[PDB]
Amino acid sequence: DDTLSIRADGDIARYEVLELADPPRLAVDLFGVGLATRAPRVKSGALRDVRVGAHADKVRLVLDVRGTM
Repeated sequence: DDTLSIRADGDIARYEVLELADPPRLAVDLFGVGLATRAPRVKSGALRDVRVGAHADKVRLVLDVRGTM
């Protein structure tokens, strides 16, 4: 209730975090990562929900929110 913690364990990482609105979202981009089946352990950290993808970079994690953070 005080705060939800999202933990990503790996060798890296360079990251960037930013916000989006309509709907309110928090987005993290991780570099030096290729998307993998372990991405599902990500379900632990939603966020109304969490979606993850990649575009020949660079993985993007998107957290829809239930309240301003």
